[PDB]
Amino acid sequence: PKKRKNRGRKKGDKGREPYVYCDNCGKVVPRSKAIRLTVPYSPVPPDLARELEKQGAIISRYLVTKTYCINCAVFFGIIKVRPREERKKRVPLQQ
Amino acid sequence: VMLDLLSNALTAIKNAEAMGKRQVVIWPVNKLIYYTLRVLQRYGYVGEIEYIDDGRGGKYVVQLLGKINDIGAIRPRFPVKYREIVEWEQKYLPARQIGILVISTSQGVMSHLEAKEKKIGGVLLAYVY
Amino acid sequence: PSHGSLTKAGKVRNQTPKIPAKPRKNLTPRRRNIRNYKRRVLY
Amino acid sequence: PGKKSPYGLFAGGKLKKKRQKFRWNDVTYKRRMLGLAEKYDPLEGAPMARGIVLEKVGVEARKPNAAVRKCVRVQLVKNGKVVTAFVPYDGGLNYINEHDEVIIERIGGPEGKSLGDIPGVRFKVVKVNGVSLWAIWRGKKQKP
RNA sequence: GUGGGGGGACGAGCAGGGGGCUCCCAAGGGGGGUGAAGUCGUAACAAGGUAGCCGUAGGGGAACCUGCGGCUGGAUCACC
RNA sequence: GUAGUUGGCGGGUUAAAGGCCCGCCAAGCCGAAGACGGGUAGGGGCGGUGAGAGCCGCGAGCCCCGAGAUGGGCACUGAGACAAGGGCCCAGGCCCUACGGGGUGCAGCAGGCGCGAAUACUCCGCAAUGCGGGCAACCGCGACGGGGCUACCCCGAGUGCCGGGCGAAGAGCCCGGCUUUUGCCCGGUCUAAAAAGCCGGGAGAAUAAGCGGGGGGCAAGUCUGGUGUCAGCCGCCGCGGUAAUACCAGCUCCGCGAGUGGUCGGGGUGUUUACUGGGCUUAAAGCGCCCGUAGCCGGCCCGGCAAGUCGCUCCUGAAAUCCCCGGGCUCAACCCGGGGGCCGGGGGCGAUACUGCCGGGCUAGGGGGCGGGAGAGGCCGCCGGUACUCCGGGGGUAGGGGCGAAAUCCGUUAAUCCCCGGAGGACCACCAGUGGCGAAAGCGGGCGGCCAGAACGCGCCCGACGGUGAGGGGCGAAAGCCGGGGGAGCAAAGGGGAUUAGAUACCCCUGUAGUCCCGGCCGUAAACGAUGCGGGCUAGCUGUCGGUCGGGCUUAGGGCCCGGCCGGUGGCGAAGGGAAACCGUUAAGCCCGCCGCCUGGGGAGUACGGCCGCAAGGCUGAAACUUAAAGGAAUUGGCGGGGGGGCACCACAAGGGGUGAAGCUU
Ligand SMILES: [Mg+2]
Ligand SMILES: [Mg+2]
Ligand SMILES: [Mg+2]
Ligand SMILES: [Mg+2]
Ligand SMILES: [Mg+2]
Ligand SMILES: [Mg+2]
Ligand SMILES: [Mg+2]
Ligand SMILES: [Mg+2]
Ligand SMILES: [Mg+2]
Ligand SMILES: [Mg+2]
Ligand SMILES: [Mg+2]
Ligand SMILES: [Mg+2]
Ligand SMILES: [Mg+2]
Ligand SMILES: [Mg+2]
Ligand SMILES: [Mg+2]
Ligand SMILES: [Mg+2]
Ligand SMILES: [Mg+2]
Ligand SMILES: [Mg+2]
Ligand SMILES: [Mg+2]
Ligand SMILES: [Mg+2]
Ligand SMILES: [Mg+2]
Ligand SMILES: [Mg+2]
Ligand SMILES: [Mg+2]
Ligand SMILES: [Mg+2]
Ligand SMILES: [Mg+2]
Ligand SMILES: [Mg+2]
Ligand SMILES: [Mg+2]
Ligand SMILES: [Mg+2]
Ligand SMILES: [Mg+2]
Ligand SMILES: [Mg+2]
Ligand SMILES: [Mg+2]
Ligand SMILES: [Mg+2]
Ligand SMILES: [Mg+2]
Ligand SMILES: [Mg+2]
Ligand SMILES: [Mg+2]
Ligand SMILES: [Mg+2]
Ligand SMILES: [Mg+2]
Ligand SMILES: [Mg+2]
Ligand SMILES: [Zn+2]
Repeated sequence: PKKRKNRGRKKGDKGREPYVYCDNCGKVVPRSKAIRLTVPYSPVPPDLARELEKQGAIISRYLVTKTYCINCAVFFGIIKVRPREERKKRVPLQQ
Repeated sequence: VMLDLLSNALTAIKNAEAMGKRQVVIWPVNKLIYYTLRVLQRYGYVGEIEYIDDGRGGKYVVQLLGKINDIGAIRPRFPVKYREIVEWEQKYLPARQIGILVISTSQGVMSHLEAKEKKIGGVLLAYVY
Repeated sequence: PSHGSLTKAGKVRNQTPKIPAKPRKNLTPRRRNIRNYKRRVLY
Repeated sequence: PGKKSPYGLFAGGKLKKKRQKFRWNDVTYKRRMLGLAEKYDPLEGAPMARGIVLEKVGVEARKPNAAVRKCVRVQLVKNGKVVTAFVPYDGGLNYINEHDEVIIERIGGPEGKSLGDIPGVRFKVVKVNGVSLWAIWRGKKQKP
């Protein structure tokens, strides 16, 4: 049976996708079907009491987006296996 | 590409009647559409047939009465002889007393009942019930 | 496989005891339905 | 996916050609038209045939059942082909000998193929030396 | 009426090829497929324990493995 | 494909036209609307089956036409033959013979052998029906008629009836009364004569029932004996391995009955061939995509014809067969009389609604345009962006790299790391989206040039120019092939380090084709929306892209928001549809067209053949044989080296005591 009307990748009215490479992997997928979670990121986490407002310590915080496949995304808890009724509910992937 | 206007018009009535609509617009149109709708109105399957004048052939607006259980055009336009109309009668109609066929005979378009009284056959057009 | 063989061909047919049966003649078609009418429709 | 296809009033010839094209998809029609029944059947289109018994051979019933159905190997007189023929009835194989003419006939079953638990046998013996095997088995006659 | 030589159309038959159409027999092999479970692994089904499958190429006792491109019939209908 | 082949002209021959044949001239004739080749078959009336459409040929027997007389040819006579019981020659048999010769071929009626599963009397009459001959009378006829044999088709009957007892209400036995269809004998009639029939007479219940079945389908036994997964049954399902309703038997019952069974073939079965009337997302089934020839299907109005079409009538469509009605055999089967049909062909007269053709006119489908915008659409040229690898130099020592952990490996001729420069090939991060473009494949940096295709706006132009499209053509990922260039990273094959029972795998180091460019070939893919193309109709709500119009704002912008239309692209969901998942204005709904494909599984995308290719291979594509399921969707559970929650000293954590070792009891 055709699970998912989407086919698993929101491709659109085209024939082919450019595809990317999976971090921690390389099994990967096209541009759709690839998880692209973004996390805030910053070196030296909560040392801002003893750093930053101590000496000068101009600290930086770089938004980083990570790309994964279905294997890695399920492996790192970014993706669960939802029930059938819950498959159609659009929830953000905790950033 | 639009090929047969009579089948297009007859299916519009079937579609609009099944939604319980009061009227239906028909376009494009020919004399065969009009002469068929006159036979329909003569048997109480159709209300008033108003005509509109555009540059593109013209339109008919037909008031439906909920009197149609099914309708459609017989394709292809089969020739039929007078002695054969009984056989075609039981093909498209339920019961011996219910429903009519629309025949295009040399004297004009008439119901299959009026063709049987005249003792002539012709080219089959449609069925109503 | 199966423990059969061609050497046991018809083994059971010669093993049943031979009980003689009575002679019997069957009824004609008219007499049959007379019998069935008397035994089913009647008591 | 719509409007079966050649539906015109003057589409009679084309419609008949299209329907004749797909008759060959029917295995029954293709076999009858190509003369396949009378080219590979050992009986050669006949309902029965004569033959000479060569060796009493036993085939085993299929897996769920357990038995040794006792058949015989026959060579058809009219063809010379060798077929395995099932000898029915309890003790019916005992009325068979070697080098005796037997009338060979189809065993029934679906489509003229083998019967229920007997694998790969299409024929059964009906006559032995010009007398029916059921007659011998019932005692109504005796083998000559 | 004829008897010879010959020319003609029709044309058997016997000699030969030439082609197919068919059909048998043939030392040996070639890819197969059925039994009943004998051997070696465990490839498929669960994330089948290296997600699976399609085409192609190479490789290997064997199932199969690897490279490339594709698909989800995926274990995801879901980023900010 | 054809080469006397296709035609023309002049001749010959014929009873007669003709490439029928001949002399000359030309290149024509047939073909995908299927030539040619192969296979099969005598054609029709008709017959079987089905409620019908239809399917099949039992299209044997009877009637009409054809051809043949052992195979192949050629002539005599005759009105007519190139002649089944006439002729001649060759081939191939056989027969008699006095050896010099001479006959003969049963596909005539009987009959024999042979083959095969499979088959009648070497009988009677020219009386009926006809024919040849005769003025006639009449003669002849294996045509024909009659019977024989034969489970040939159809029809009507018997194998007792009435009452009673035993028996069971059954069968059967016995008793009392009745009848004689029928069997037997006789007479008349019939018949060419017999036979049978019919009429009449005699004795007499007296002379006469089988075939297949009882587990379900499917009517009939959980009665009994025997066997014990053996033997046997079984169209399918399925039984039998000790208590068999399925086997062998007894008893009993069931179906039909002078029949009843077995194997075949056809039809129904079967909407599994689908015109009526199937299906193709997932069950088998949409060609990877497109251009188009034949074909099929095609807008509106006006006038003409009357081809199709419709109505009437006529000449016909042999008889038999079929349907209805009447009559005659005792009814029946059957025979006779009459009407209809036997699906069609042609004639005449009428109608012109639709189709067809001809003519005139339109703009709604289509094409061609103009305007401002949109777009990773294509080809070509130039440039850039980081990143990477390598090379040269400077700083600085001794590690780096990699892993689950290591090792291989790189490094003390200075590495990894940092800085200054150079070279090179590939890619175009974020923005960026069920966003865009394209027929599909596919296309993602900027500028430019040459092209293409669309959408929107339009009182622009033509005037049906259209749809689909067998065959035919073109484009068509990756891998791969041919020849050249290039080669950073990656990486089939291979080399090594590990792991392992093994490890020719999974990991690591390394590594060559290949990946990239050019010219050509291949022509395949889960080439997928597993959903062919064109058109119309059928609630809506919501996101977004392009154009446009109206209203409100303006980073006064090609900008933003609200609403309408057109065109795309997602989600939910009317009606409706579906086996269900689900589709639902982007249909898998209601319709109109055309093309492709499917008809249980395996054998098998295999074999043979053909075509294509440098090759790999590709396209097209069976059958024998084997089999009773394979298969779709969904439900309950079970299970998982999937996820989540709860719980327990027959779990753990924190503890306490132990057992496991010695001797001994058990
Ligand atoms: Mg694709
Ligand atoms: Mg079977
Ligand atoms: Mg495994
Ligand atoms: Mg390998
Ligand atoms: Mg390697
Ligand atoms: Mg002449
Ligand atoms: Mg000629
Ligand atoms: Mg005869
Ligand atoms: Mg001859
Ligand atoms: Mg002769
Ligand atoms: Mg002969
Ligand atoms: Mg006579
Ligand atoms: Mg009878
Ligand atoms: Mg009693
Ligand atoms: Mg007599
Ligand atoms: Mg019996
Ligand atoms: Mg019994
Ligand atoms: Mg029953
Ligand atoms: Mg039974
Ligand atoms: Mg079907
Ligand atoms: Mg497609
Ligand atoms: Mg194909
Ligand atoms: Mg086209
Ligand atoms: Mg006419
Ligand atoms: Mg009559
Ligand atoms: Mg007739
Ligand atoms: Mg084509
Ligand atoms: Mg390539
Ligand atoms: Mg490497
Ligand atoms: Mg290299
Ligand atoms: Mg497909
Ligand atoms: Mg469906
Ligand atoms: Mg929906
Ligand atoms: Mg194929
Ligand atoms: Mg081949
Ligand atoms: Mg469950
Ligand atoms: Mg503890
Ligand atoms: Mg101890
Ligand atoms: Zn990954």
